[PDB]
Formats: sequence, structure tokens, C-alpha cells
Amino acid sequence: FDMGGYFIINGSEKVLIAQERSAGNIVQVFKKAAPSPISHVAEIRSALEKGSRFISTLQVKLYGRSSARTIKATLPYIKQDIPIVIIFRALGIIPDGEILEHICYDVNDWQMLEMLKPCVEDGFVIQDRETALDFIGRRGTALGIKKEKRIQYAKDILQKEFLPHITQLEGFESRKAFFLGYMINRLLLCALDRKDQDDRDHFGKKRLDLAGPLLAQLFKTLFKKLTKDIFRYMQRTVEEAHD
Amino acid sequence: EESLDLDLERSNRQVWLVRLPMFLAEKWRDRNNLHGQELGKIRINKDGSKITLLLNENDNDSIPHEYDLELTKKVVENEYVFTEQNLKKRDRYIPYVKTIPKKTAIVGTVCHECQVMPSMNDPNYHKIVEQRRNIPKKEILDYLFKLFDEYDYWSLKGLKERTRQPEAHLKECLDKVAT
Amino acid sequence: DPNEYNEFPLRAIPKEDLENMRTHLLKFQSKKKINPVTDFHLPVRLHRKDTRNLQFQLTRAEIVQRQKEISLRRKTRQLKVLDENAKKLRFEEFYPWVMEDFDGYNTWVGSYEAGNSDSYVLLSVEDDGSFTMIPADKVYKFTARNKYATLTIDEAEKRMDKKSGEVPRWLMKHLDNIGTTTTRYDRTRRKLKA
Amino acid sequence: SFNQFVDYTLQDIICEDSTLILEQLAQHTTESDNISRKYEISFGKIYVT
Amino acid sequence: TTFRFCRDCNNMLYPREDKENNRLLFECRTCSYVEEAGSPLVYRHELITNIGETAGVVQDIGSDPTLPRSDRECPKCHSRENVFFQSQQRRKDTSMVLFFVCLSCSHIFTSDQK
Amino acid sequence: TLSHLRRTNTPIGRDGKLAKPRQLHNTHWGLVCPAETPEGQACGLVKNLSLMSCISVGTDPMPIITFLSEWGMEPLEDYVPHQSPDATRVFVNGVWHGVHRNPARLMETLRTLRRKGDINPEVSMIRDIREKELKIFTDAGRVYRPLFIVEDDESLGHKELKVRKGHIAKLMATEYQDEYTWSSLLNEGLVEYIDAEEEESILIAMQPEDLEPAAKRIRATTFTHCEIHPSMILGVAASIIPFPDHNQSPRNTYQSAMGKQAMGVFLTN
Ligand SMILES: [Zn+2]
Ligand SMILES: [Zn+2]
Repeated sequence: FDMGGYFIINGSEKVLIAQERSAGNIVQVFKKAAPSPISHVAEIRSALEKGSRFISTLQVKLYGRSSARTIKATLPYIKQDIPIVIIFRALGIIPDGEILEHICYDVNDWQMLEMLKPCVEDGFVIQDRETALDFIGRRGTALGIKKEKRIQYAKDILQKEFLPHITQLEGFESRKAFFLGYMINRLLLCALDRKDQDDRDHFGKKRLDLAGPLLAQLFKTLFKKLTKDIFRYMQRTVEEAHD
Repeated sequence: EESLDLDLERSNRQVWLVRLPMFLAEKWRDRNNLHGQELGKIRINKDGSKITLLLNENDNDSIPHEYDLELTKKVVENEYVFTEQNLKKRDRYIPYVKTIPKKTAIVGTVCHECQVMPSMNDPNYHKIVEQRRNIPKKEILDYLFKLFDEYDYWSLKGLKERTRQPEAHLKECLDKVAT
Repeated sequence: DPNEYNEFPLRAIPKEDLENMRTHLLKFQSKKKINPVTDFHLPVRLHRKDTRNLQFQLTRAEIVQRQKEISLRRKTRQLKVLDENAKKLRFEEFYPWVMEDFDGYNTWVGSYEAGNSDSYVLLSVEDDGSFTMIPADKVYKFTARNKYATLTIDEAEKRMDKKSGEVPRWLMKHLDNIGTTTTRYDRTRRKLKA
Repeated sequence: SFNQFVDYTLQDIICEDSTLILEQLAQHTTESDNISRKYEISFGKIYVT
Repeated sequence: TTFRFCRDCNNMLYPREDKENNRLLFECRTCSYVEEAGSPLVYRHELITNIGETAGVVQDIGSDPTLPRSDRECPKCHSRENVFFQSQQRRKDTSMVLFFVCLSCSHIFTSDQK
Repeated sequence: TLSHLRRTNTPIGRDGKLAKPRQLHNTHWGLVCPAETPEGQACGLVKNLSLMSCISVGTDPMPIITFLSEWGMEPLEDYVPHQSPDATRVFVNGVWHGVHRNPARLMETLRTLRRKGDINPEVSMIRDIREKELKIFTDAGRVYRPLFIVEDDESLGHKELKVRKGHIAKLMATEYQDEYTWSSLLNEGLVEYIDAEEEESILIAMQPEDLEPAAKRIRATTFTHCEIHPSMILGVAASIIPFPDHNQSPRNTYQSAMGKQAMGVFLTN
């Protein structure tokens, strides 16, 4: 009658318990308190099974309660809160009404358009993708053969690290643009109170992990430790031999 | 060698654009096939709006033969298809950025986008759906006199092969003249 | 079926022709219909170049006018592995595609699409009515650029900074009236006049 | 969960990162040439007991 | 109140005033296209709204099974079937007015009688 | 012991709020016992799964996305909002992959093909038709519980759950054989896994006849599902509580706390 999925270490029956967390890679919005300069935000967690833990947080912040109606965004490894028309142009959408079509869907509604008009006036100045990409976001490491910031370096950022889902290879900036437009759309719905505040405490937006993922995590990390020791002693064998 | 510009005669050409299911696309991207043989048949209406593909029996009925054409985009603008052949062989201008312009020819304008979809009523159709679900002290002194004559800062390591002699004998001889 | 149609079941490409062939697909991002054989001040050169200071880069007409006027390692490293085809693609698209007329009045900057480049196949009618099957390889997207006298990153940063609570609405018009950073067509016209 | 992790995701976690090479051509000029000394190590199928 | 775009180049038009002919001329900041304005209205803040209880209607709302069903009729087609549901706007002061959507007349109607 | 195998534990911090998940929520139904909580500084932290509760072990999504390509979507590369003003966005694990014109046929086709068994039944799908959206979830980490299916239409008339007396007779026969299984009932589509996320497309029936035809105690017409038995929302020690309606809830709380400290027998060896 001893049906039990446990483990036998050192002469001791031993069981592991489930852990939980919010589900990654799914939209949430918050309503931060009034006295802060931020009112409505969003977040995306990430994990891709699970190389170097693939944390890669994201947020899009909102200013004003008034005349401070602007939408800046943060990405790694950028320390500055970048306004978002810059991001659209940098990913390669120049003509303004097409950024508007990426954001909203019904052209007949307008409240989103007055919401975005100050942001377009923020983006009124920069009219080219690599000029937009030229904005620094230094945060390390040191510059290579550059002038101020390599546009190659910025595009390498946007390919490899940002948004570790839909792609990370080379060529799906339009998918990225649509994803960000959907994010902006739901943020604007939360700001304009047509749609409500989300809930953190709902169950399906959480997940439960078990021994599978736990052994996966520990096994991956100790395997990386293993692999760095494999690379060790390969440089040390300047002399013989191939043991 | 040849002209660096592009051909323009083949520009005026309507092109039909087709998407395809993966198994059908694997067969229609066979370079061992594709020599000029005719493999299907088509059937349009006078007014259009319903075009079917009558696939010939070359497929041996692992796939259907009855297919329909789904003209998603009947009118298409600004879509151009071209070819490429490698060449036969304040005012600073860089005429060579190692750009390699090719014998390129614009060879067609897309006019109609369509798609071949396996007609589900076929018995060979939806079988593909279960498939998709399943899947010497004296001489050397004259010799070294030549060596500093050959080069002033001659290497000590390079001195070894030029002597190939006892190095302790070489070390004593080196100290007597120079470094 | 009663033959009210142009029946021609497919012929195909010569295999011997098909080597050294790369046949991409082009699209323009504008609602108005564009036909370069009607628009462009031909000759038209297609080149794969970098775009750094492309506004500051000289036009081909300007180049022709100028030509006429002149006439210890530390012994340890690691290549973390990566796909050779992906690396070749990255080095190919290290520079994008650009086509433009001789004048430089209209220029187009291309970019790369990886969305659906595998599944497409070509039905191009021939003169007799033949339908050769050309399996597509890649699809590229072109946009116009510097058609409207684009600005400069440094003064752009000074406008971005809070020097003005709101930048002037006709500030670009004032800069154009000053004549700083004019259009490529205007620069080519001025160089041809000079 | 245990059976799933034993059957799969282990061959996956091997084939994800199994590649390791140190091919030493010459690491300076010549050395004539020297040869592209492919010191290659990688892991194939795994086993359980 | 809408944001027109330059028909030559799809860009956000800005208002700018004629110097002497005293007319608002929406000039493109990208290209030289210009256009006179129909109304002197430019900007509009609208600090009070009450809107959003109604829309979000698809043509097959009743295809979902979860909505309740009643027997009040549509006052155009008189069919007794119906689908009723409350406001689509959610503020802390939105009303318990109800919205009644039918399948026969495919029409939206309410139950207020003030 | 059979309690202690099925435990769950979250981290929060030191003090925390109270509307934040220290206290229970309506979402918890059918998954976690609303009584078997530990007491003392961690009440509402540890919680205990349901009886039929089962966890998601994940399945790779690329056959699904190719299937979904083949049955027709516009891939996003030629989307335009004007010419597609009302079509439904398609998601897979929070990833945009498609927008598609005809949602109803696609939804029923996916449901039928799940029922016929050509998709692993752990996969879940929601049609939030109010917002013209569609969701697909196939990761590991979801929680699900069985249901009885219902076809609305019926040659015999009004509305009925599909399973009949003959099937359960065959089950009885196989049990007293000492060749149906639960899976061998699943394959032909009489029960169906539904996750913790789907329910808002589903009306639930408490009893197999609660309104199915059209003093002791006190007790719509568009059902699609009924539970197997209302008694199976509980947990391990929660089963042992005799007549667990007929008391007050904190007494159930102390009972679940107490039962872990009982002697008797534990194994036989
Ligand atoms: Zn314009
Ligand atoms: Zn009516």
C-alpha cells in the first residue's frame, strides 16, 4: 500500500513539495498608488527552458494623472526610460499613421488618439530607424569599434535578448511590433477605465511546478558548472596528454 | 565586364502567388523533380471566384487529386519579383564599398495571390490530418663574425640553428665579442 | 471543362540554369502604386551597402560630376557554437539592399522578412503561356528614405532634452527655410548646377 | 512528472549545449600552416541504468 | 477632432496658421502638402465622460451559451427570445440599466423609461 | 501520508497584505480543498489539491501551430486593421501567431479533434468572444479536473449528457472482471479535461438532474457540463469528516489540522 513518489537519501524517506509562481509570458497590468509619478504599468516575465535562467523582465510606464501624458519604456540593457515612438521607428515603422494602426484597431474611436498625440509629439523629432537606435543605453560592456553606439550593437540587442518568446533569431521585428502594440492597447484600456484592473490572486494566472522542472533547473545549472570545468584543463593541456 | 544595370523587358509580367501545405511543398521543392513535366490541371470559371486544381496521378494518391484554389488577394499592387546572376568575369565618394551588384533582372509583377488547399471531401484528404496528428673554436668565430655582419640584433634562439653546436661552447664564444 | 481558360500545366526551370540563382521578392510600403520603370531617372544600380551617413553619402550623379571635373595572442579562446547558415545569413544582411535612380531624387531602403519565405512558389506566365515553377528563397521589403530632408541626431538630442517645454510646431519648416540638411534631390540639383 | 523528465528533456538538455570545440590552426601566422587541429568533444545519446 | 494624415505621406498633420489670410492650414511636417481646416476646433480635453456601457457587440453574441435567456420581446420583431446582459462599462458608479439584444431583429434595446 | 504527498507551498515575504492571497479566492473551486489548511502564521499559504486534481506536464506546440496554419489563418505579415476590422486574434502560450476570420468553426473543430483523441487532452482553449480573442495553453503547470460532457441537441429532445447506462454497465463489468479504462473511456470522448482557466466559457451543473428535466432541504437551460459528484471538491482528511456540511467551517479546519496527529497504523511492513 506504499504508493509514494518520494526519495531515499541516507536512510530517510524524503518528499518534495510543489512550488508556485505567476505564469510567465502573459500580460498583466497594475494600478500603482497616486503619489508616485507612475500610474499604470505592465509586466512580462519570461523563461525558455531555461538557459541562464532567462529572466528578462519588461515594463512600460506611464506618466501624469494632466499634461504629463507620455509613455516611456524600459528595456535591458538601457538605463534610460525610452519613449516608444522611438522604438517603433527603430524597429522599422516610419510612417506615423501606421504606428497608429499598429496601436489601435477601430479608427472611429479617438480617445486613444488624443492619448497618443503627445507621445507622437515626443517622437516628432527622430525620423529614421538607425538615428533612433543611436540612442545610447550604455549599461556596459565597453564599446568596440564604434563611433558613439554601434547600430549593429543595438540591433544585436533587439534580436538576441529582447522579448525571449516569439523569436530571438534575426528577422521578426513585425511580430515584435504587433506584440508591443497589443501591450500598449491593453495598457491604454486599463488607463481609460473601459476595461478593469486585473487580479494577481486568480489561480489560472499562476502555475505549479514539480520535480520535473526542479530537477531540470538544478541539472541544467550543475551541467553548466560541469561544462565550464570541461573547458578547464583543455587550455591547461598545453603539454601532453589527451587523458 | 558586362552591364552593371538591370533588365527591364521582363518587368511586364503578371505573376500568381501560391502558398502550400508542408507535405505538398516538400514534393514541389524537389530539384530531382522540376524539369518541365506537367503535374496538374486547372479549371477556372468564366466569372472566376471558384478555381479547382485537378492534380494528375503522378502523386500515386498518397495525397488527394482534388484541390481548390483560394485566391486570397485577387488584385495585387507593388509586388515585384526579380532574379540574380553573379557577374561574368562633403563630396567623398566611395565607388567600391565591396558591394557586389549582380546581373539582376526584374522578371515579374505579382497580380494574384492564391493557395492550394487539400479538399477535405477527398478520401486521401484528412488522412494527411491523421499523419499531421501522429507527427671548433676558430671557425665559428669567423662564422659568427659573418652573422653580426648579416644582422646586428641576431636572435639567441636564431643563434641555435646557425650553430647547432654545444651551447655552453656557444655561450662562452658569444661573451667574448658582443651580445 | 469547356476551354474558356488558358490551360497550361506547368513546365519548369532548367536545373542547369537554377544554379547561382537567388530570386527574392520585393514590396513597397506605400498606398500609392509605384512603377520604377516609369518613375526612376534611370540608370538604376542595385547595391548592398551600409547606411551610415547615407544622407551625407554622395549621389551617383554627384560622383559622375566630380569625376568629370577631376578628369600577441594569449593562445586560448573559444568560439561558442552557432549555425553556419544563420551566420551566413547574418553576414549577408550585415548590409541591406538599396536601389535608387542616377539622380538620387528617389531612393529606397530595403529590409529582410523571415516570415513566410519557404512556402511560396511562383506562377509567372511566359510569352507562350508557360508557367515555370520558381521556388522562392527570401522576401525583402523596401521603404523610401530621405525623401523629405531628414534631420540630424545631435540637434535632435537637443530638441529631445528639456531645453523647450514644447518644441516649435514649424521648427522643421524653420530649419528648411534656413536650408540646413536639405533633400537629396535638392543637394543633387545644387551639385549639378555648381 | 518524474516519468516525463526521465523519458524526455534530458536528451534535449544534452543536445542543447553538447557542442564544444577548440580547433587550433596555428593561433599565430606560420608554423606552416599549421593544420586546423580540431579538438572536438560532444555528447551523443545518453543512458540510464 | 480626428487626426488627418497627409495623403502623399501617411504622417501626423499639425495645425499652423496663415500669416495674413487668417486661416488654419494643416501643413505636413514631412512634405510640403498643406490643407485648410474645416473648423476652428483644434484641441479638446473632455474632463467628464460617461461612455462605454454598450459596445463590444459581435454579430453572434448569442452563440455563446453562458449568457442568460429571458422572455421579454424585441420591440421591432416581437419575437419572445432574447439575450440580456448588463453594462459593458465598469466604474464604481455605473448603472444597473440593462441591455437586451435579440437574434431575430438583431437589435439592441433597453429597459429604461424615464 | 496520503495527505502529505499532495502539498503546495508559495513564498510571500514577512508581513504582506490581506486581500493578497493569504485569504481564499473564488478561483480556487474544484482544485484545492477549502478546508484543509494548516493553522498558525501560514494559514492560506500551504494548500492541498483536490481529489481528482491533476497537473499539466506540457506538450510541444509546433504540430498545433502547423495544424492551425493549415486550416487557415492570415499570418501577421500581411495583417491590416482596416481590411480585417473584426477578426479574432489567436494566441498560443501568450504568443501571437495568427488572426483568423471564422472563429466558431475553428473552435468547434479544435474541440472535436481533442475529443477524438488526436491532441493530448492536457491542452486547453478559451474563446473569450466578448473581446474577439482566442487562447491556447499547452505548457506544464496548469491544473485540471474531469467533467461530464453534454450535447445540447438530442433526438430524444431537450438536452442530455452523452454517457448512458450501457457504458457504465461495461465499466462495472470490467471492474468485476478482476477492457475499459478511464483512458479507454476518454478516447471516444465522454469526459473531457478542463483546466483552471477555461470555465468562463462553460456553464456548470451541480447535479445530473438539477434542471435537466424541463421536508428534506432546499435546492437555467443552457448547460454544457456537469460535475461527476459535488462531494469531490474536498481533500484527503476532508473526506474523513462525516457529514461535512452539517457543522461550521472552522471545526473542519481544526479537524484537518488534527488528523495529521493521529496514530493507528501507517504501513504493514
Ligand atoms: Zn506629407
Ligand atoms: Zn425586434
